[PDB]
Amino acid sequence: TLSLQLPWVEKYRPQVLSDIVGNKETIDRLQQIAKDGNMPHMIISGMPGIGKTTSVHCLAHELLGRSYADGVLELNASDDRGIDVVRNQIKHFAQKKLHLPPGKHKIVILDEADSMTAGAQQALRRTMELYSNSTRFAFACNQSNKIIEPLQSRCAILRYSKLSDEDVLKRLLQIIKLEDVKYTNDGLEAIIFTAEGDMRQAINNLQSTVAGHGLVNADNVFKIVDSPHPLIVKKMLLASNLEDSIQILRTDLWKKGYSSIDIVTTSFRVTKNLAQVKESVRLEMIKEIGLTHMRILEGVGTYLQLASMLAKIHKLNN
Amino acid sequence: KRSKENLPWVEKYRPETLDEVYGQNEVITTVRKFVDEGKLPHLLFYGPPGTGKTSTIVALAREIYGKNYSNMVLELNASDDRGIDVVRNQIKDFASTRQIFSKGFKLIILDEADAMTNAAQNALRRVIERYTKNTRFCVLANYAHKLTPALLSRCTRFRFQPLPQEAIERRIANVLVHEKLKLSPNAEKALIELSNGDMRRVLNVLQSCKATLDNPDEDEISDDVIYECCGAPRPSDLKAVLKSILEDDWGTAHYTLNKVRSAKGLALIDLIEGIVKILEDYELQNEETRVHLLTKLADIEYSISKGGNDQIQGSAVIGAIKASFENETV
Amino acid sequence: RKISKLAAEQSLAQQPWVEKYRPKNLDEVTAQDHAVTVLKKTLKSANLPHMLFYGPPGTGKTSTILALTKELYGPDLMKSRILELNASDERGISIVREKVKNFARLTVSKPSKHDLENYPCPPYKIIILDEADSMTADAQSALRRTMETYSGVTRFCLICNYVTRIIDPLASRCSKFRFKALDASNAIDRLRFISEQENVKCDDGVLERILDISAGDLRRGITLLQSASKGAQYLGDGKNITSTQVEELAGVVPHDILIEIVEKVKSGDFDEIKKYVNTFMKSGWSAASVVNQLHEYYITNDNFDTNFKNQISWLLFTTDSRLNNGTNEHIQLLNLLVKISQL
Amino acid sequence: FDIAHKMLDGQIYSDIGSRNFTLNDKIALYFDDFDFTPLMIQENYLSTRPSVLKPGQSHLEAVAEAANCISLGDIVEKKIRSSEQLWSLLPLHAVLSSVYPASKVAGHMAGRINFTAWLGQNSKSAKYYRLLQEIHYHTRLGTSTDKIGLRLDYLPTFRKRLLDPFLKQGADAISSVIEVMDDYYLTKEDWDSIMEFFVGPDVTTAIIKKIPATVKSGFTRKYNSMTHPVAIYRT
Amino acid sequence: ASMLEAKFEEASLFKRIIDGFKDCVQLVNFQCKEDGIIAQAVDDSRVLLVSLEIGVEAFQEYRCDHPVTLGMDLTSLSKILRCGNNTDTLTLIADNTPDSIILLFEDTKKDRIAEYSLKLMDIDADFLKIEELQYDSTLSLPSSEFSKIVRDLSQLSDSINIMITKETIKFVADGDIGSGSVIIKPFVDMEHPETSIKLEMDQPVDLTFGAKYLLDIIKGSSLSDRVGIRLSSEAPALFQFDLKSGFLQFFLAPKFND
Amino acid sequence: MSLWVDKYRPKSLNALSHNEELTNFLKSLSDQPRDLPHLLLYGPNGTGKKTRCMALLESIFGPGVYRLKIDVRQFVTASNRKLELNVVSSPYHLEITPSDMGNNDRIVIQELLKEVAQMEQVDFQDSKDGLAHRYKCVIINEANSLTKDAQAALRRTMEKYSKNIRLIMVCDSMSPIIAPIKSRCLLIRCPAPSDSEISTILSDVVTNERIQLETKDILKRIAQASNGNLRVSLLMLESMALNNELALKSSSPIIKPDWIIVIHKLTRKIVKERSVNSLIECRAVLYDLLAHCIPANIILKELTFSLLDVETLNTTNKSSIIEYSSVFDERLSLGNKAIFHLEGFIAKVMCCLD
DNA sequence: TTTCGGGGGGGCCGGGGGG
DNA sequence: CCCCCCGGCCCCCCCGGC
Ligand SMILES: Nc1ncnc2c1ncn2[C@@H]1O[C@H](COP(=O)(O)OP(=O)(O)OP(O)(O)=S)[C@@H](O)[C@H]1O
Ligand SMILES: Nc1ncnc2c1ncn2[C@@H]1O[C@H](COP(=O)(O)OP(=O)(O)OP(O)(O)=S)[C@@H](O)[C@H]1O
Ligand SMILES: Nc1ncnc2c1ncn2[C@@H]1O[C@H](COP(=O)(O)OP(=O)(O)OP(O)(O)=S)[C@@H](O)[C@H]1O
Ligand SMILES: Nc1nc2c(ncn2[C@@H]2O[C@H](COP(=O)(O)OP(=O)(O)O)[C@@H](O)[C@H]2O)c(=O)[nH]1
Ligand SMILES: [Mg+2]
Ligand SMILES: [Mg+2]
Ligand SMILES: [Mg+2]
Repeated sequence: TLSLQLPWVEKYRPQVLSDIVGNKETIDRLQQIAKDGNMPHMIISGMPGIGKTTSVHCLAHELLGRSYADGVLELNASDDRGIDVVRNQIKHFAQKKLHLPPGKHKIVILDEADSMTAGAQQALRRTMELYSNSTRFAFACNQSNKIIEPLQSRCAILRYSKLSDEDVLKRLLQIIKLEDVKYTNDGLEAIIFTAEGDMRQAINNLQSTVAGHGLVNADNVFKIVDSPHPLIVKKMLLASNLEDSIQILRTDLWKKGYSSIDIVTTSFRVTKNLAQVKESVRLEMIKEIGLTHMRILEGVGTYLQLASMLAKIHKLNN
Repeated sequence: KRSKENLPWVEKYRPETLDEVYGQNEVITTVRKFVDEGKLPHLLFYGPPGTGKTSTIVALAREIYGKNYSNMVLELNASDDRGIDVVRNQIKDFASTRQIFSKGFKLIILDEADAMTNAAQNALRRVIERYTKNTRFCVLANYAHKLTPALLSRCTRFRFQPLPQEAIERRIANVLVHEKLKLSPNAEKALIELSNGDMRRVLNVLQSCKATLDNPDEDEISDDVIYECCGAPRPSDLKAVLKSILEDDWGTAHYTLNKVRSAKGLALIDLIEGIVKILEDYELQNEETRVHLLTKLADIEYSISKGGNDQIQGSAVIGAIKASFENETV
Repeated sequence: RKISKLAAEQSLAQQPWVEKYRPKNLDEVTAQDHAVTVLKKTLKSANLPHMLFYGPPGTGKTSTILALTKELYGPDLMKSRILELNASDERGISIVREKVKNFARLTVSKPSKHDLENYPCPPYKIIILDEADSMTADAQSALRRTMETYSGVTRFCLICNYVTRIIDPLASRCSKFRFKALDASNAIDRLRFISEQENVKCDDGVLERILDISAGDLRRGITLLQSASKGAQYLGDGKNITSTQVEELAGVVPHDILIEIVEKVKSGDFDEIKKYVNTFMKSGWSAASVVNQLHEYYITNDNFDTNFKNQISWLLFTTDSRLNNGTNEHIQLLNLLVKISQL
Repeated sequence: FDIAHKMLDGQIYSDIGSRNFTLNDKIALYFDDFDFTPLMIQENYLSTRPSVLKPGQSHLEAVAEAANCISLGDIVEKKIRSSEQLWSLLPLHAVLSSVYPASKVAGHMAGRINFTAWLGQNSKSAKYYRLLQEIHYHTRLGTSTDKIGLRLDYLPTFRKRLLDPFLKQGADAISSVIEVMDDYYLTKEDWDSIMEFFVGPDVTTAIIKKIPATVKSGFTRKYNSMTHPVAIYRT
Repeated sequence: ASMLEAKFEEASLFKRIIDGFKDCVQLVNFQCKEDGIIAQAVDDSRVLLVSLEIGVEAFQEYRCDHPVTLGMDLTSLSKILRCGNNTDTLTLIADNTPDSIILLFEDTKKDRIAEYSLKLMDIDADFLKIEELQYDSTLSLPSSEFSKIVRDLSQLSDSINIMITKETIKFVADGDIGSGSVIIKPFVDMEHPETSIKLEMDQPVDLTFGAKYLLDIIKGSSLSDRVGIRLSSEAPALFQFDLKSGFLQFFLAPKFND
Repeated sequence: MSLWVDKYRPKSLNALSHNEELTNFLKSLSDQPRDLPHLLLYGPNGTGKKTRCMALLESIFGPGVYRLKIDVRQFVTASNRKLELNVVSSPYHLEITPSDMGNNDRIVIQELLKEVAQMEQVDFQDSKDGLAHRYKCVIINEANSLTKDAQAALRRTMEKYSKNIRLIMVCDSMSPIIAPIKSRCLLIRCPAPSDSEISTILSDVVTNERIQLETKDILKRIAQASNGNLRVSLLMLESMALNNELALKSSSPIIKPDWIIVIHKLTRKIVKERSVNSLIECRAVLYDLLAHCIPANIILKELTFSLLDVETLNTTNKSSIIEYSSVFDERLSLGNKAIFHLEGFIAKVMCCLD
């Protein structure tokens, strides 16, 4: 078959600010800005798949209307964004003459701005300062720390928070109603649990489950979406007896095809984020895990090394 | 390249259709259903070496486009340049343009994407998003930690498990039929055991075994042939060595280890692996015995990985096992 | 000035014995039949797979691959059908992507009529990556699809001492061949043949002692035999070479010195052990040889209980591992002797 | 400086303080300047009054544990910057080099926080090694040793045969010094560098200063008023 | 040096043919048969296909005992070709099951001989027969005019939109600094037939193409003074340049309408 | 003039004094040098390894080996940095110390040594047999300081071009030499001279230089202070003669190097005071020692063996000290910044003593 | 400080085209 | 025959975890 079905992430991508779930206060602020205009330079930061690009595009559309094509300059990591681009194309766009209503400005949308080089960011400073009367800049990024301090000083900070399970369930229910998808409460709970606050991941998993099995229930959802291995690693590290930890390692991780490097890196991360355990114990476990990680990187990526790491961790915990 | 009979068995038996991929029934069924109704999403294939990921994606492309699939797909791997410039120009142009031959959608196969740079992966995000109406991406990986979370967020994940024994048996039967070979049940069991779920190992060992037989037509591949060609210890040798270590005194254990190793020139690392596998099933009253065994044997394995004195390493193995098992009394 | 070039046979006649007696064909490889038979069968099967030779030093891996290429192609067609890269050449990721790929994609060189009539001439070329364990992980990863895509005209040979240094995908792609250690049981015939060819006279068991001292390395044994032959020829007495002369040439500690060390350890006094070791290090004995001899003496002694041997085995393993990292021999030896004396 | 001050603060390592400033926060603090954080920690981990000592543990024991961890971290760093470029080990290097040793001696800074002194010492060592190499290859044709052997064995005798004559015979020993210099292809810069190498009770700065200026002027004049041989002929 | 032997009276012809598409593709498989030489290649992006055909009449002498496939790299072939002069005859020579191809430049008047050898490459790109397609529009125009239009409009934008409607051909570009539009109409002159603009329309068409691909395509204007463009809504655009005994064809896929 | 250690260095095999068995073995090797394998001379520092190598070369080729010249070779890295290597060469042999360029020593092996290896011998260097020499000799000093990559590069170079060159590697210890290189070489142990041989050499030097000695015992004492290092013994004799107006008395003291005195003072301080402030002062002393080209391994060895000679320590303290020394010597081998490991060792010793 | 590899930005050099 | 435009090397500088 040479035909494609449009992904539901694109088909049901919000087109207005009112269709975005989560971060209610920021969405209301953006709605007020759209109503009144005078949009300032802004930096929107947050975790993947929470509606940052969607928010920026919706704000630009509501602000500009018919003028969107002329008054919006969009650049992302897939386009050329070197110092020359900033110095020529962005400057030309900023200096461009464009008659707009008495409360609107041209918009430059720099998506994934955290990937831009230091030189381009430095060149953007006086460009933003001088042409603010007619042009405004909207950065979208995952890590606001990558944006240099002078640019942060020039922009309004908007830190997006993770989506609660309630909002994900609400959006999934809207999509299900619009698509007439047969489902069960347990299946939706499994999808939400596996998504971990990633709306895009949740929608993709729902669409894949519907396509592959039809009915959205726990069995089909877990068949399509594998249980995250970090939870398995956490269970392995928290086991009371060495035999149980070895059992988990051999059955749920090693026999499923997970590589030793992945297992050791996930163990390091989980141990780092193990608040239930005393910090000094966590540091000793990290020392052992690092020894094992160095051994694996050298080339000895065997099940015996991971078993020895588990044995040392249990000896420390005892 | 005069004929397909000149190719190594690992490549001469490469599946050409989705019906020739074994041990991945769930993934094959799901992808076949996706393609049948035109609901193919962006795909990720994560799995260990030699499980059938490249074979599966190539078979899927051939099924979608037919024999002339190479000209209608953009395949990139670790042997080709995949920098940020490549993503910006070549991948973008392929994704944004129509097919030359047909009017169908376009497929981009990023094999071994775990070797891609972070900048290229980041550049791929909006490329995947913008052109999803007419283009689809497939990613293949052995190590998931090398893939950025943004890329993983946009793909549907399929895990290729280590090949089950039944699938290996069926493929071995097909290969035996094609090659006009004979294999004993014990030889098949040993081959499956040493495969560790990798089909390439099975095929290479079978080719070596065929090369070993004086008369490949009349002769049959026995476990002895497999052990000789692979130069691996027999289960009886491992059992004898372990029994001597556990029961006999130091002199007798040293003599037995040396004699067993010198009988066929076995490697110490293979003996250590076999003994570890045997001891895994042992029921130990004290967990400290298991702790000592694992730690000391892992240390010895790491030391062997860098060379060193072989006799001292063997004595270390003997002493480590004896000391660890001394903790089962009190 | 200038010197007339020497003939191949004349030049080889005055080479070191290790190079002089390098195998010229697959039939001259001594104790690697389990793999040599498989390689030989490819002369007729003509379906040679990708090969990963791995083994300890001086076991016959490079010799085996060179002999196989010679037998497959012949003296005239070898050069056009072989691309060899080793640790003395740059092998970065860019090199793998460009040069190796370009050679792998080339059409095979046209065989001559004589070559076709005299040699099997398989329809593919060979890329040898000797000392492949020195290549980085990324460069190795760059070879994965090159190996499979162009397997119809190219085959790869990777040779190494440490198989763990090869990434798992490459090891999976290649057919593995382990080269066994060469000892007195499986390598005596070749050494005896070399000694007879060079007319070396030695006492009974001298060759066995040489092979035992070599500890799996036939190159070392041949070099030791050449040294002993040179000594005997210089002496001019005509007497047979003895095991004592071989041991002295090999740097083996005399038994009396080992017994003195054992007695000092038994005494247990730190000052005496330190003084004796300080005097001992002046002789220049290799620490590895001393550790090996001590291990042999202690493990095979019936006057020590199981616990003592259990502890001493781990002590010797730790000392050997530390020495393998290039540590100060004096400090490590003194520490080992003190720790043994405290058992 | 702020990173060193915060990482060595004992409050963040307490039961209550660890839940607010978590281990992830400390790793991020290291990643703020990974290049300089381990150096600052190694520089300032011996200048604190700890408040995290375990019952029965002295300050010296915790210092020794921190030093051991710092050595392990140095090994890890050497691994990172090798031909394999194992940058994925950077987080582990954060724990071994900064977080663990700091947690072992966390407390109140007993004095002013000092910038790392390792870089200046490294530059000085590189300069002195370059000078030693120059001297060694100037005297290679005469001596039989490596540069290390030249520094450890030859230099004291060269001092005895180069500096002592000035202090003992006054200005009448200039000829002997010049003869020795010529025999080993040594120049005036080589003489000064050699005199600059000695440590302990053999320091020559005060001794060189105490020499009468007339003797030094005469030595320079005599050296400049004659031809000398050249060891390495550059072309 | 007997299996395949082809002769070009002037080496400039083969050099110009190679330069016509050397910037589009890198690896090309030339298939030589008794009826002449053909070649088909696809660029790395898989957006442009180049198809070259040269008949026997283009050669002073041509002999090919059996069909032979030769895989070549374009930059190496061009580097070898540029060595020869414009007054020297060229000869392509290949043996049975060759591993290389020989290029011989001859100058009888000066008795000058120049031999070059190029190693062949194994390319698993089977010749894909391009089934003939009916096109909505077929327009033939001078090569210079098309090249000028492409060079002018490519400066403004990276995409060029071609519209064919009743007795009118429009080339449009829209970019950051402005837009450009060129309108041409059919016109025939008997005094200067070489400058005529010929248009045959069945259905109107409107297709967008990448500017870089058009810039590469126009490099074949040297081979022929006129260019024929065939456009259909359901087929890729076909740009053809006619040689004395052959042709060079560029099949360019249009951009997705979205 | 030239120091007595250099002035009286033997220049031939027949001129060697100590280790007659080694001299006979070297003569046997030089009897038929056409098929001489690669040589690896290992032994304690300052025993005469370089002297014996030069004597062997003289026996093989002739006195011309001692006519040495120095040239400079330029190398470029992947980063475009320019490095200079000082090459000591003679008409028959070439000497190199690749470790001079640190991690770039591999370059020397890949370009310089390979270039020399691919060049055949064409100059008519008539030998004792009657024909001309066919190979050149390459000496690698401080071969044990080479990086593993450089040794790997040497691996196949020594085999492919053995017909063109022969390698002689001199080392104070074989522990850092990788197994393949050792397999590729003929190992030669060079024992240190005995006390009597050192005394005889010193007496010959004294007679040649006309030095007044109250009794021969003084020389014996010098030998005892040398610990088998002949170069150190000769230099100490010259220093003592200069200090005592070319007249040695039974009461003349033994002169130690400045760094030895500093290390002994550091050992005394460590034994006396065990505190964090004392550790800071020890760090300052270590920095001073390192800044003046005192290798870290030498510092560690000297400090360990000075601590082990303290009469106030018991057996447990000495055992702990030697164990810590072994551990931190391994750490130094695998480490980059030596000061970290030295400070860790000192802290562990201080904890063990207290 | 810095042992590969990737990315970016700036400087010349030189082929080709135009007048 | 000479001048100008513009593609391609060449070099040098800077991250490298989440
Ligand atoms: N708050 C949201 N409400 C509704 N849909 C959402 C929301 N967030 C994400 N989605 C859905 O997921 C798709 C992708 O959302 P995006 O705005 O691209 O997330 P993102 O944070 O910009 O992703 P990154 O940071 O570039 S990885 C949208 O088209 C929506 O279909
Ligand atoms: N499921 C399978 N069924 C049949 N043959 C298989 C299967 N998997 C692997 N093989 C065989 O092993 C060879 C390699 O299979 P691949 O598809 O390349 O495995 P892979 O997972 O892509 O390896 P990596 O991840 O690149 S190391 C095939 O040509 C087959 O001959
Ligand atoms: N199996 C063997 N049969 C005969 N001679 C051997 C054999 N192995 C080693 N030798 C001898 O030792 C010399 C070196 O053999 P090699 O083939 O170079 O061993 P190697 O395994 O390749 O060494 P490495 O791994 O590079 S240290 C040969 O020239 C032979 O003279
Ligand atoms: N008289 C005499 N002096 C020797 C002999 N061997 C070495 N020496 C002296 O000892 C010095 C040091 O020898 P050297 O080879 O440089 O030491 P090594 O290379 O570190 O082993 C030399 O300068 C000689 O003067 C010998 O056999 N006889
Ligand atoms: Mg986004
Ligand atoms: Mg694959
Ligand atoms: Mg080899």
